[PDB]
Amino acid sequence: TTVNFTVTGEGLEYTWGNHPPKRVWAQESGEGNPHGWPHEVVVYYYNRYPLTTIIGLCTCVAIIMVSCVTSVWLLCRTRNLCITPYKLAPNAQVPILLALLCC
Amino acid sequence: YEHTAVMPNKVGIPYKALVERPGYAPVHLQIQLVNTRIIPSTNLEYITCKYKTKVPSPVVKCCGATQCTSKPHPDYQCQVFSGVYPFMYGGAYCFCDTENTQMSEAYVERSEECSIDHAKAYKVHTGTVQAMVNITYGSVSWRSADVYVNGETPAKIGDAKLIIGPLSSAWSPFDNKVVVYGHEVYNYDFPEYGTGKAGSFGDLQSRTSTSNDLYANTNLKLQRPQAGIVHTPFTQVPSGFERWKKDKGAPLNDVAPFGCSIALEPLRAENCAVGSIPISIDIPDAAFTRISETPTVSDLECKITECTYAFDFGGIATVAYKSSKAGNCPIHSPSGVAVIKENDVTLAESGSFTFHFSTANIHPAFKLQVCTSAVTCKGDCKPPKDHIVDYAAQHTESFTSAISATAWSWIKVLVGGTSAFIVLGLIATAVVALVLFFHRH
Amino acid sequence: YEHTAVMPNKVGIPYKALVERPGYAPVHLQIQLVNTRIIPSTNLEYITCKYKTKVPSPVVKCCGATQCTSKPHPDYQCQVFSGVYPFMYGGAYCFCDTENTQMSEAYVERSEECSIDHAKAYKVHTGTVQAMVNITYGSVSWRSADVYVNGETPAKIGDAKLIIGPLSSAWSPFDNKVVVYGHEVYNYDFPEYGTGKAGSFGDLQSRTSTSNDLYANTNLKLQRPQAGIVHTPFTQVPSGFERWKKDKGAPLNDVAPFGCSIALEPLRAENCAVGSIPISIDIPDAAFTRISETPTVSDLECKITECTYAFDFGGIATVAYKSSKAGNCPIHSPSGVAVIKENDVTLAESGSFTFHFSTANIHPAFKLQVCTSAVTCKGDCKPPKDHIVDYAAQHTESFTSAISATAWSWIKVLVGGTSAFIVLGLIATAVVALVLFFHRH
Ligand SMILES: *[C@@H]1O[C@H](CO)[C@@H](O)[C@H](O)[C@H]1NC(C)=O
Ligand SMILES: *[C@@H]1O[C@H](CO)[C@@H](O)[C@H](O)[C@H]1NC(C)=O
Ligand SMILES: *[C@@H]1O[C@H](CO)[C@@H](O)[C@H](O)[C@H]1NC(C)=O
Repeated sequence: TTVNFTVTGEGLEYTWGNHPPKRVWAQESGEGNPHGWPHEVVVYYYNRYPLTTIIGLCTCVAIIMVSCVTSVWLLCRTRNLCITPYKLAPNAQVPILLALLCC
Repeated sequence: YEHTAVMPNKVGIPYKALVERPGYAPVHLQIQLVNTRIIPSTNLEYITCKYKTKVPSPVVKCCGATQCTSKPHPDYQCQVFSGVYPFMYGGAYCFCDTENTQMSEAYVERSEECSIDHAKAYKVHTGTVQAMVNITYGSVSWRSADVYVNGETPAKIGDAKLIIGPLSSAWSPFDNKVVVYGHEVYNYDFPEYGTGKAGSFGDLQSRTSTSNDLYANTNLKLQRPQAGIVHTPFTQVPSGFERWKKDKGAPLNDVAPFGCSIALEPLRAENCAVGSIPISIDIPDAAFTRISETPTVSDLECKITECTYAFDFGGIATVAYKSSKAGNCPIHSPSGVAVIKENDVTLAESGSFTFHFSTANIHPAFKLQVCTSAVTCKGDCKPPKDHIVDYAAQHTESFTSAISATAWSWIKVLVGGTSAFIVLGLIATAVVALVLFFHRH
Repeated sequence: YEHTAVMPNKVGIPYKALVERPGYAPVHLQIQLVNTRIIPSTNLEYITCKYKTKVPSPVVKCCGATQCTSKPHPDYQCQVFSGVYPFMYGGAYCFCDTENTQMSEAYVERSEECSIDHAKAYKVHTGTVQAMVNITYGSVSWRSADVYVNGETPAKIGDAKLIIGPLSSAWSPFDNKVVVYGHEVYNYDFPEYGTGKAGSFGDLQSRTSTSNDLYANTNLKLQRPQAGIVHTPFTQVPSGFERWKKDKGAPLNDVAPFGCSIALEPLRAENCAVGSIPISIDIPDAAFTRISETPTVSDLECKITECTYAFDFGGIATVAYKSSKAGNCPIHSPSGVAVIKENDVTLAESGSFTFHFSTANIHPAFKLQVCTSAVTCKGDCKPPKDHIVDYAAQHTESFTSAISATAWSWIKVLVGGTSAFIVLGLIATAVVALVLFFHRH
């Protein structure tokens, strides 16, 4: 039979009937390239830290979405306040700087 | 000079430090644990083994009757079987056909094998912790002594007095009650003396292997002798000790966490890598040399020529230096990023020397304390090629050990970009508020 | 028949109960503890005793010099005193006037008294609890045996199987460290082996009284011999054991709570009146007689003729009765209001009998069971005349035991009147509130 055991950096001890116990440890030799493109970087950390990488990426996406939504809302709200004083004044000058930064 | 520190509770991994005495050159200190033994206090509760059924000769009363009596024998059984008409080689033993009586007796006693093949039931309480420590300092060769890890009892190891603090963790693999059989220890909650059940572990219990008061709980029932046969038949539940041997399962020796090794003389758990161990060692005054009497190193330049964050000493570095007096110089790395293989180097007036180190970091950065001086070494380490190794890691991994420069770059960009985008929104909101204010005023 | 109950952890006070087996007349059961022993598990840490200073003959080197060498002796001291010119009975020992040296040597040993006059330092861990139980039931005389107070190990006492539950309180008078000297036990956090200070309890520490490795920590210092005298003077800190024996203080034997009595063989605390003890006794089926085979008692009338709530059996009562099949009948009071002195009485076809009881209640009201029947006894009890007695109380005092009928009457008047005042005020408020409502409508 073929038996596969998971070995971590802590080590694994196995004893085969009447043989002395043997101890082995796993090195951090996972696949990937942490110095390459995002594809290779994520692959390396996923193989080395499966759960932490998944949690990390999900947390980053949540922070990005919350930050982008908040900033887009803040800018949309700001733009309305900037242009509303002129939208209600059909003959207003509408300064060129405001026309470029707000309109 | 007393040097105090905290070393990890690891066997075979040496603790290295530089003993820095004001006004004297640093003395390299290396403390290594050879073994660590947790020796609990044990009280033998009783001894269990396979029972023997002793059956004295039956009493055959011809043309009459007899009566059984009570005796102190363990699990003693006595029954009077009337109407027996036994026959032997010489013919009918009794004259009467149905008026004869046979009395059978039987009792349980320890078997001969119980002298050797028996299980000891022990109650385990917190005991003591001892260790074998190998120490070398300065030019003194390796010396070792057996010490008590109490944090108070000092030990003299090569003119140095060592005090080892108690283990940071009170963890022990032994449960409150254990059963020792042969070389194996079982965390088995054995029944108390006098409550063992027939066909179970405690069916037979004895306070000692020589005790005269034996407890035996087997459903020993005397059967009626067969027609015309003089014998003492009986039924009894198979021994619960032999049944236990088949179902005893995995011993503590094979399931104890932290790689503990179990020994029986005395009962103890060895090399349990749990927590850390405080240490306090007094280095003799004669071991220190005045600073003015040792070499002075300057213009240290450290170049990492090759690095792999393998469990072995996969890193190689070259340090260029200039030194006066061209003497010997201790080498050390106080940062946990890398563990240095060499303890000291021989220095010339000028040149370079190489040292080996083991590091878990993909981009190691550590301070190398060249005697009385220091040099910062930085480099890039490649991943190890061997998937499985038969030796423990010589280094310590940290939370950020695996974070590469590219990983930090992306983290900084994501954190900085989102933060900058938030600030842009807040600033624009505040600026427009001022624009509206000026509209009214 | 198994009878289960809970008895207080009291020594010398018998527990009485009626074993009521359906279909059989009650069997009186009385269980009394003769002694209770808490026997902890102890590990000898080291033995301390008065030290002896051994001083070998000094080496007097005339016209020359000698050198001291280290030796494996406890607190070994060696010093060479140059410039000596000793004199003996036969004149000047050395020829040279100052080119002579005397080498003084001294070391610490266990004194001869240490075999008998020494203190044993022990580590104390939870051990076992045992008791001597005295039991009588029905017509069976008092029988006793040693039992284990663990709730598991059964004991055979006079054909009855007794299981004594564990003490409800795990309290023990011994701390984790105790010192045993002579017959006295001291709760003393003695220093760890190898840590005893000079002139203190642990100045001299030995793992056992016959060991060949002795720890000695005394300021043993060799002084220069007086001019012209061959002798080995020395100064040393006076024995910390002799000091300790002066300042031992009060032993545990004199400060243990709950009246514990400390014994040493084995170390134990006896008769500690802590908590209660669950019990279970299986009474033989032969001890029970069918209801129809025992006397029937009726028309019971109990009159208290005298009563004082003294610690002794201060109460006396007379019970009139009518019966049939004159014979013995057990007497018992199931409630804690009164403890009956007599266990059984002889009943005729008619008459009366008397019994004595102990009660703490000023107005005792308790049920008396006369085998298959029961009667209620009521009366008044006078205060006891003796201020101090040399025996423990047989009864138990309850919260309401001291409240007299007069005190209850005042409490009833207080609460009834106080409540009526508020009740009347609230009713008057409600009545006026309704009238005001009807005024508007
Ligand atoms: C073990 O892994 C090998 C491939 O590495 C596979 O062929 C085999 O079936 C596995 N066996 C078990 C028990 O997982
Ligand atoms: C101490 O270390 C040295 C070298 O590492 C070794 O030769 C010696 O046997 C060690 N001592 C013990 C007790 O193992
Ligand atoms: C048990 O109690 C009876 C009566 O109190 C007494 O005669 C007997 O000696 C007691 N048993 C022991 C062991 O003291």
